[PDB]
Amino acid sequence: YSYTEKKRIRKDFGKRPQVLDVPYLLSIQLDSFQKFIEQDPEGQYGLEAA
Amino acid sequence: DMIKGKQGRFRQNLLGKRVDYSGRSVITVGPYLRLHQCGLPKKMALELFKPFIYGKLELRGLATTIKAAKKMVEREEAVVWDILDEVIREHPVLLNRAPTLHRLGIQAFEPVLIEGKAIQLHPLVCAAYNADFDGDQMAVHVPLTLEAQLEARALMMSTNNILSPANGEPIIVPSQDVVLGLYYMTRDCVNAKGEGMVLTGPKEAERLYRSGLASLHARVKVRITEYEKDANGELVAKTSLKDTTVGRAILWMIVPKGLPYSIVNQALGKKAISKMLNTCYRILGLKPTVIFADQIMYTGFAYAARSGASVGIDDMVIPEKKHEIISEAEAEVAEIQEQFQSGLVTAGERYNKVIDIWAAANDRVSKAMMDNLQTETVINRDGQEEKQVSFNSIYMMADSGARGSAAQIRQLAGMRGLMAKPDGSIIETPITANFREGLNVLQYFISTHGARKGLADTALKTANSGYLTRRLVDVAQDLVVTEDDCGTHEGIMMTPVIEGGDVKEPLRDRVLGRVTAEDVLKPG
Amino acid sequence: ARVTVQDAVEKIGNRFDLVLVAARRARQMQVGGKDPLVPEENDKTTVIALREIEEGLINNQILDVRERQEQQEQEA
Amino acid sequence: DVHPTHYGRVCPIETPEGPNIGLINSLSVYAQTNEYGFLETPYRKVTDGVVTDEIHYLSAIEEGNYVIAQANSNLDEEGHFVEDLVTCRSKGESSLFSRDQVDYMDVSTQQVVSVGASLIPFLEHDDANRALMGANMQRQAVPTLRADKPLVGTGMERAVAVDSGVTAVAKRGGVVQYVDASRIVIKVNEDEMYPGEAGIDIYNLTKYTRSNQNTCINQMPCVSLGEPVERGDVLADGPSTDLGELALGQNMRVAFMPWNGYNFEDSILVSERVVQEDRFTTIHIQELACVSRDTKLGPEEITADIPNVGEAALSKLDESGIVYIGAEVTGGDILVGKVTPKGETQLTPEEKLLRAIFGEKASDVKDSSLRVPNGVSGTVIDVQVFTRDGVEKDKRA
Amino acid sequence: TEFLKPRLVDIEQVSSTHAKVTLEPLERGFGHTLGNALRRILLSSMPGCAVTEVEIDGVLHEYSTKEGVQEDILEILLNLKGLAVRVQGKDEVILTLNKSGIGPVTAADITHDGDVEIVKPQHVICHLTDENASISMRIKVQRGRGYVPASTRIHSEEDERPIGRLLVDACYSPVERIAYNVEAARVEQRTDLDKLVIEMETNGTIDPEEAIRRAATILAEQLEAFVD
Amino acid sequence: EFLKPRLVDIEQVSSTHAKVTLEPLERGFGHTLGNALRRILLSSMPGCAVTEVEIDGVLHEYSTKEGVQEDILEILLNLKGLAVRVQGKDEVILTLNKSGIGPVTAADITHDGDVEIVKPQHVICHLTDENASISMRIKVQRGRGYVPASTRIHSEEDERPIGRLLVDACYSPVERIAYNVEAARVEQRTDLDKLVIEMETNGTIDPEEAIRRAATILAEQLEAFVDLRD
Amino acid sequence: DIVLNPLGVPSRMNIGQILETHLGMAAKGIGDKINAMLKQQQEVAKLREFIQRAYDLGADVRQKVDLSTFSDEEVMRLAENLRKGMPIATPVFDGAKEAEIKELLKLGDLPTSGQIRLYDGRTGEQFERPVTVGYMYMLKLNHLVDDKMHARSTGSYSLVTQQPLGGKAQFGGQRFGEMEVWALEAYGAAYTLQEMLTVKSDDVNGRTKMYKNIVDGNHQMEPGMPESFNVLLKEIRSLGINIELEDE
RNA sequence: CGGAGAGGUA
Repeated sequence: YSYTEKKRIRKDFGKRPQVLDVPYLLSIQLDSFQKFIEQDPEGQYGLEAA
Repeated sequence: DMIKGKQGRFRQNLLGKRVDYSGRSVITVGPYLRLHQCGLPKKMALELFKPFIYGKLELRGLATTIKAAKKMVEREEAVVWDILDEVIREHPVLLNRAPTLHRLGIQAFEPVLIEGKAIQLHPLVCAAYNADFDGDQMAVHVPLTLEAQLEARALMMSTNNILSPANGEPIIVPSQDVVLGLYYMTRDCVNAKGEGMVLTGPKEAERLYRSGLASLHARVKVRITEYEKDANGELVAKTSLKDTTVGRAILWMIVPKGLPYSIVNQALGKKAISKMLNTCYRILGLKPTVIFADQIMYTGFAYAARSGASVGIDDMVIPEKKHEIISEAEAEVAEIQEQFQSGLVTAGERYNKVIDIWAAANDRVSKAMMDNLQTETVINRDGQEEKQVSFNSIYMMADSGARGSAAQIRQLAGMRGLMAKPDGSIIETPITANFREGLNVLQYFISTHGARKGLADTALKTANSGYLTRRLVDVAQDLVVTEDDCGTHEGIMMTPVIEGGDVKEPLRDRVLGRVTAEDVLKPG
Repeated sequence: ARVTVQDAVEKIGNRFDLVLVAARRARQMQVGGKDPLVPEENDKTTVIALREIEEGLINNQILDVRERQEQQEQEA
Repeated sequence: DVHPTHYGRVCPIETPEGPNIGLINSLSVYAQTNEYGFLETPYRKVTDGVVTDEIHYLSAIEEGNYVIAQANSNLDEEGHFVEDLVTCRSKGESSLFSRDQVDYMDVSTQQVVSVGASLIPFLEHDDANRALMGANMQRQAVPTLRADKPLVGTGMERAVAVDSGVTAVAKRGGVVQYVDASRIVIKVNEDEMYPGEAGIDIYNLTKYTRSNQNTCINQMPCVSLGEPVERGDVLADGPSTDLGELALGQNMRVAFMPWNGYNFEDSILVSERVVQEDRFTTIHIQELACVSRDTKLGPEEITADIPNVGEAALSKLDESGIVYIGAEVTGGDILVGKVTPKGETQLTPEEKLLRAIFGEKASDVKDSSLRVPNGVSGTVIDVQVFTRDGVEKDKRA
Repeated sequence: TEFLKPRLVDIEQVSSTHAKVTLEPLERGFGHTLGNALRRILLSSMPGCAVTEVEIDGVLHEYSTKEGVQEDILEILLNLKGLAVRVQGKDEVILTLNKSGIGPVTAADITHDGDVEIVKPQHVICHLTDENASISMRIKVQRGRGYVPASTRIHSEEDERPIGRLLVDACYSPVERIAYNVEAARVEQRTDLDKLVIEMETNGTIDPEEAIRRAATILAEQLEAFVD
Repeated sequence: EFLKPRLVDIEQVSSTHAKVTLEPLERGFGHTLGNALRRILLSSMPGCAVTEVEIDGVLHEYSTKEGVQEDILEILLNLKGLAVRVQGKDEVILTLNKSGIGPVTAADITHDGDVEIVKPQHVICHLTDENASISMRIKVQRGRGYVPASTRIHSEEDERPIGRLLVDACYSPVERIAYNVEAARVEQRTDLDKLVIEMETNGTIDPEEAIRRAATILAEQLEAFVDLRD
Repeated sequence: DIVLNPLGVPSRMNIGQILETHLGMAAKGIGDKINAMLKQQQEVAKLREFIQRAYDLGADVRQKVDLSTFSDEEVMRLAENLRKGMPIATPVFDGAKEAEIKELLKLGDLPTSGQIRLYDGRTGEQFERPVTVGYMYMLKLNHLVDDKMHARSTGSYSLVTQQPLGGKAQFGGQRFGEMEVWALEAYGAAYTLQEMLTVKSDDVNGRTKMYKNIVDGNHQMEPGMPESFNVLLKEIRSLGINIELEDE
């Protein structure tokens, strides 16, 4: 539960509980650039491979 | 590389050949405008007609130099407003849609000053512009010399372009809103306020409706004097009693003097109003037709407002047997699938049988829906209810031909059903549901393929059609009629085209409007 | 004023020389040289010329005969 | 054209109406890039009949091998479908499959649309064309003067607001020590402290900044003094966001009826009370850049001294040469007083005649000041000064 | 606070029947308020004089044809709707119409009194043919308000008049057609002001401008004592 | 013939809700009077509203101030809803001066003898700084209708002072009106109906005075039709 | 507040907005009903069961229940935030059915059919049937008419040609392309093309002469020789390909 | 106001 949620509850008419919560919706950009810029112990996508 | 151009040599006419004394704005509807009028923003009128304002101010002694005129127009005082009224009173302007597919895509109107920030377009003319008030944006061009104004008024004024230049028949026609108002007026009931009483003409008909002492819907016996064009061009007044409705008589007194009453003595669909305008045009002329169109637009709009025709969730009825029909279709397709797994039918044959079953089920659903809507409203007269045109909103909404169709509403209350998948083939399982109930995830995804294909097709065909009309204008730009007669006895044969096994176009239309090449005879 | 050109079209069937003669009439009422034959409503020369042509007061015959005659009286 | 495998990875109802439809997609809500670069969508694994909560990010190729049941056909008891025959998709085509013949099911019912498309309520009641258009216009909504929750939302409003960067999210939980329209100071809890002391956590608020489209974005402090907050909650509401929920537009009273034909095709009639409430009113922040450059005739200067101009324009200009912050300005006035060293002073005899009559002056430096565009107005809210090293600072800098 | 009052009211008349009155300028929204208020005043409840009851000396049925008449009784009932009668004295007065001979029995054949005035020179009321070639009519013309249907009266009437005393609908108000339209009007910079145009067609029993001004007097009487 | 409707008991549902009744009104006149009065009330009533706000701390609408949970934007937005009536002066300049933490409300404004605040518990802002001071010079004046603060700026070519913030002034004391015509039974004749007007107003105008002013405007408008000049 | 065209629904196939209206009308009703409860300053528990019932409405719905929130302060904060309607979450393919919307309407003491008979405030009379009224969520798009309007009469011109273009202090005239030229050609629009291509667009001598003529108090034209064709002529000559004029 | 690229609009 969230304190900001307590200040205004939005009524949901959904009938199936969300089995998988919505992931971070900008995960594509952050994941791509972290694969790019982080250190590598082996040849893989990033500056190390180049 | 800039000798060559796309499309065409650039700076001659495209791209782009821009022009002064022109503007552009979003368009709003003005339903108070006469057919020859448009609503133009006051600021746009000010900074479009600036040389006219300068000339008039210097002529009237209100300014002594061009600099004084500049100061006067930038101050935007009340003095320059009268000057602008003077210069706009008779001076017309052309409204223009950016994708121009025909000459009616540009038309001249009389600019009517409006406060606001957008241009007002006549509701009847948007069909000619192929412009829908959904964010579409129009341009204005101002004729300057006398020749331009005269020529725009004679040819490009919307009153002079009431007939399509492609196939005949009029292009300005009540589309949806005035159509709904008129259809609401001319409906009849079996029992309502002010039924079975006798009235003299539409005067106390208007009196009785508008005071609330008599309902719009009433089988009322009214003494009306209708004028007919007979003899050699004379008006004959036939005064007689006919059974009609109060709203129909109220519409009749709107109808210009000189038309038969049978045109308004019926429930009016879009075709009915088109036929009334056609009759007025070939019977009276131009000005009576313009006045009739303006007045019918006003009355239809006003009584659409007074009707309170509203789309809701209980004004759109799902058939009671729709679930039964769906269940029967499921049973039949289950039997077909069982036979297919039994090896009794082939995959293609099974596919065709499933498509046929689902098409039949969809047709049955549509028929049940339309039967439910046609006579949903039944009213007792003395203890017995009688069938009548339903007071249900969507039934008028479609039957009037306002906006929608049998197939268009067939997917709101019925089911949109079968459609195409990628490669264009029809999906085995149709859209079993509609917009009035929950669309399954797969069902909406499948409908998305059709929507995407339609939108991409519209874009591609827009590009291709622009290029094709470009080519066609290129090839035929030099073709102009230059002689009245050539005395050629050769010509072409016209027959009513019978392709396949049935006639698809009658002989009358193709022969209509032509000039005979030889004196035809009788068959025998 | 007048907004419909149907009467002028009936008078001048070609309705292209109609534009020419209407422009001529309107220009030399706008530019000095004559005065309109139909009374004014603070209207522009355009609709005044239209209302004249509808009444059959000005056409190519009237225009060019007036031009001829005014040439003879102006020349001598 | 959309593809049968285009499902659940990129939104089929989110794509521009222009001549690039079907090429520019938007990623589905739950889709993510694989390790090699393919798009994979989560699916709940179905062991025998039970649809477990565990998820597998099936790739496009892996998806085709298995049969995928729909999020519809709700689950009773632990994980069994209510319907013995459930709607599934084996290669992209809808079909009926046994509950014991499925291999995967949709994790949720929103993972077939984008974030923009998932926000539309009652999406199962609109045409795909029309809903696609509406999702396209949602992205074009301009942030209203005061954000206000939609009465009828989807529930993705909170996720969109939080996951976007416009939301001031509490990095570390604690008790709000100091609330201000510009700053939020949180007294961090003792169990979230780094070793030693780090004290407060400060959140400076983005206030009235041109985002990218000449539109105002500002973050609205939604908390008060002493309110206990935890990590991950909304300390301040971003633009088009109220109480941590997306606030794209505003709820309005509506009647569906053709009022006198002033609303004729899709035209809309607005009450005067809409303007009374000052709602559907927007703040638009235009950025105008004046660059003082070094020319071969001399370096340009930013100053209030502008050759041959009226003092009325300079009245709002400081001695530094930049208009005050807060002055109301209209088109044609001077914002930044740039001057450029004139190469030479040559006067045409016509220019001499004009300056003799009008009393014009002669200067060895030409006006090049940034004037307000003719057609815009407003208030100066932010002045940014960029001066590289080796250039002397002035009063405004 | 300052207020706006109309300048140079305009009027255009067609005979004494069809009047178009234009008022300008009107404050925003005021034009249609005045138009609709005076419209309802003229329509639903407007003082006037009209025929109330008629006599039947032949067949008391209302669906047969009168002897010596070529048309049904219904159409002479409809004809007597539009007759222009103006009463200057006692409210309820008797009019006798006695005419023999084939042809149009018109408004001229009615008796002329000092209590009843006919400002309607000629109008066909009945047509006589050679069956009896005579008509005898006695009618009550009364002062009344608005429009009162005979079907409305019979429902609310428990006592029945003697046989032959046919009840006829009453067009009491002097105005039979009224319509209002409001359009944009421009004064100074403002162009949200409204032109107000009223069109009205009366039975000729009063000048239409007089009808408007006396309806306005009625409403001003209704609103007057509110003002201190 | 005619019987004039007479004002009867004016009850107060609340300080903002009032029902005014006209009992002896003839049939056919109820809806006419109700519509006319409703239109006049939503159109032509005089009222007091804020135009210029002069906050010492900030310089323009878009600049925040220290120690407040509300931007100056919401300061102006809330001051728009300030329910205030003035009696003697057509234009007044209220002064708000408050320091210390707490919700700064309408009652905190220094009230003069000519100015009455009918809504004291109306929250203006929240001063969350223990030693900050909020100082507002609020110009409240009489007017009618709704004047966006974009017309007086053209009358002087931009406000000469910078600290004054212009607010679109809505001089509308009444925000909701309804009228119901009901079949009244009274010894007076036999055919009269009662008109009841329910009114939600900001409480800055007396309902009796509002009805009287509306009737006065209606009569002054009908004056032209009563006597045609031409 | 807003009047929408009912005619856009039976064609453009978006009746969800209609549902958005009805579910709106209920929600704001729930907002209004508690709002009155706020005005009477009623005891806290009353608001408590009202909100609990409002959230509990629906079948097989996951929202959980109170009291898990604080008894007084959090309940008051929730009520104050709920006075302007009550937010409703509607999953796109798992949203509220018709029955749920009707129930929420009923709890709001409003027409369960979703239509209340309005009175046309323009003239003050009800219509023959009730109309659909409710609260719908409207978005103000970044297609403002202020940013879209423009026009001009005289101003900037290119330094390569006399076509009007330049900046946004006075943007050039609108691009009357070859498509609209054909549109005029289909009419007997012959002079209009000549003014709109030669004197109003290119011929600088024509532009000046016509501006002087209109200022002088007449509408007359000079034929002119557009500079666009002169540019084309010069650059054809630039490649060693001759262009000349057959002088009349 | 010299020309490319992107988005959105119709």
